[PDB]
Amino acid sequence: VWLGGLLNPEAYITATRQSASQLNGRLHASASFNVKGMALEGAVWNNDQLTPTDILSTPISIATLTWKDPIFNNSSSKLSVPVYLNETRSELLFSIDLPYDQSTSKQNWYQRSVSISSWKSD
Amino acid sequence: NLPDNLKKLFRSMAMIKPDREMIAQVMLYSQGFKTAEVLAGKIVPLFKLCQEQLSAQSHYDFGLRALKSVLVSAGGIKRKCQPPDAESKTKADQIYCQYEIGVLLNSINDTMIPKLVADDIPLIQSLLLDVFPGSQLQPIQMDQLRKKIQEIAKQRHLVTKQEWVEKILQLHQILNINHGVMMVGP
Amino acid sequence: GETVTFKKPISIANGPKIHEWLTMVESEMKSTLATLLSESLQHFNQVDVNDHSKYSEWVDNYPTQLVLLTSQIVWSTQVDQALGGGTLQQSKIQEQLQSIEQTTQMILNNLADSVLQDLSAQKRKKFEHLITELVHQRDVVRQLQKCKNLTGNKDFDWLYHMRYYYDATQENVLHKLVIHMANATFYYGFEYL
Amino acid sequence: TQMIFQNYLDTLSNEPFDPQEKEQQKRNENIPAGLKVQKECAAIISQYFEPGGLVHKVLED
Amino acid sequence: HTFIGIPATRMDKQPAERSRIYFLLAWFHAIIQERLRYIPLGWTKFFEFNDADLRGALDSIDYWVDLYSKGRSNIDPDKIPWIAVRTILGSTIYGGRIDNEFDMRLLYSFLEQLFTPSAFNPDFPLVPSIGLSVPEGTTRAHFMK
Repeated sequence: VWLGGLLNPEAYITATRQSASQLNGRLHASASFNVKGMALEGAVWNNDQLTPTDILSTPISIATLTWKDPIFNNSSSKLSVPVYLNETRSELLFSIDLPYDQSTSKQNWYQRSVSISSWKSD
Repeated sequence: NLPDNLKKLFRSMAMIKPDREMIAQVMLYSQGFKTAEVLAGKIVPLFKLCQEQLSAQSHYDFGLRALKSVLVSAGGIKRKCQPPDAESKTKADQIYCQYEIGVLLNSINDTMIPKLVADDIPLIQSLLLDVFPGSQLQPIQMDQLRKKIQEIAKQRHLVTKQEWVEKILQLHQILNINHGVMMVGP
Repeated sequence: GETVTFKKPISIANGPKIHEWLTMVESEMKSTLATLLSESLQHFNQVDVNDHSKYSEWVDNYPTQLVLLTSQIVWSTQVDQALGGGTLQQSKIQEQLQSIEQTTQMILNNLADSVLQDLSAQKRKKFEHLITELVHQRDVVRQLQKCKNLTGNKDFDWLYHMRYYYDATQENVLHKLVIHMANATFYYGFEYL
Repeated sequence: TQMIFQNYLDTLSNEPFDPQEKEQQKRNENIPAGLKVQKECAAIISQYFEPGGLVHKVLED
Repeated sequence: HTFIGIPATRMDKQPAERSRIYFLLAWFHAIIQERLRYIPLGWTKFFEFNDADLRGALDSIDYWVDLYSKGRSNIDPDKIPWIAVRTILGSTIYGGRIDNEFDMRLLYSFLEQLFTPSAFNPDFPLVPSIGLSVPEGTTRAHFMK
């Protein structure tokens, strides 16, 4: 799927919730849907964890988003990343937890302002 | 937005999105609902959906005012609906937990479905189960009126159709809740 | 539709001018509420909490406006003696608090069932209001029981909220009640609501 | 639509066209020539009103 | 600029650790404000971080920092109600006009990074990459240099 490309991401995602509830029943990152075409701004994907980078935003081949309940414990150490609807950052779609490169202090990641964009011009 | 001559005399406070969950939880407590807490976590979700998963009509509203309005009715409805070791509680306890869910639905069905349209009446049904599994909407126990309504109907040479009589009742109920009711229709 | 007989009648017969007796009701309005608030504190402070038999009587004795303040003023002081002043093992304060979190919690249920019974609207809103209030108290108190290391009756995790403190030892009758929240302090206008 | 058709028909052999016959029949019941006519007419056409009848086929088209 | 408003006849007053905290506010206030020209990276939107806010904070700092050290020519860092000062400068002055939760998250990081007991450590780090640490001083003129 191409979330950001749709005409109403807010709707699609809020729908994949109950469809996932009709089955094995909060969102999680990686029974679940798959989104492709996103863009991580501020960091980069490496060893399955948010890592620093000199380049602005990088693409995201794809990723899975499950609606579990559990794995939500070591978040106090992990980083929180917002999933807006585009660079504008004027519309948040959903928050998401992702592990980061614990090399750089957590406070640095905060002031690092890391977010994910769905739609990206070119 | 404050005039360019007041953004330094005042102190701005952001109040974007409120706290429905809380508002609802306590809202029910004042009515007598012992489940409230648990309940609220479902009544709110239903609303958030009905606004983006039910044919977007012009007479459709699921704002905060709506959520409060309905919860308030559930109180009077419950005030008139007599409730029903180890594995003794778990089973007996659940039963009560349901009684409250029913009273809640009876309110939704009282001042939430009359607003619904054609293509939306079926969708709301599905949505209600995903939220309130242990129950489903009930009929209109108002024999008192239904009796006098069926009399006037035949008197005015009116076809006492089923679906028809239903609406006349839809008013009696919604009126004793929202002193300001408006009947939209072609 | 609520009524609250004054503590000092204002005979307009004597001959008070238009604003003459008017300025009086305002003075008495605040006077009445001023005294009533104190008497309510005295009454409640002399009644059982578990015994909801008398509690249900205490509420129907004072105006909803005051009925709530008392519960607020009572809630305030209790949370302090439960926090001490930087001295009181984690268990000490946590134990002192656990009680208040439960005591008020028990009351909520007593009223939760009393509201589900027969009673007028005017008399109902009072209970519906109290409910809402006690819910705030227990909830706030719980937030405290989540702080492993607390200081005392001055910790910000407590000063953040709006506490109410009374002082019958005060010369004035109005200024007896002093509202606090963060570092700000105001005075209850005693404006009949 | 079928409901409305009956309202018209019923009101025909019930409510008198002439206002006099309505007042004279209202004080007498607690069949002037007029009201009697209406009935005979309502019957002749009745058949055309029922589901699928003329009226429907014509009203729809 | 932030200092043209902060007079020495108010920054050098006891305790001696007050001079520090002021400077800290100027730095924190200089950062959050400077980032507005880097939206949406610096901030989600453009919050009105006017000087009036700064002035208010100074008053608050002069409250807590002067309430737990009234008279003493000094005061211990860990004895300052930062959880109080940071909250006041957070959700009731600077962050008060913040709508995006993630914006406050950023904002507060700056607060909990400057307004804390560890922010007194000699040569406290400001901009390491270049080699910028808090100036060891206790008076207006001291910090100005």
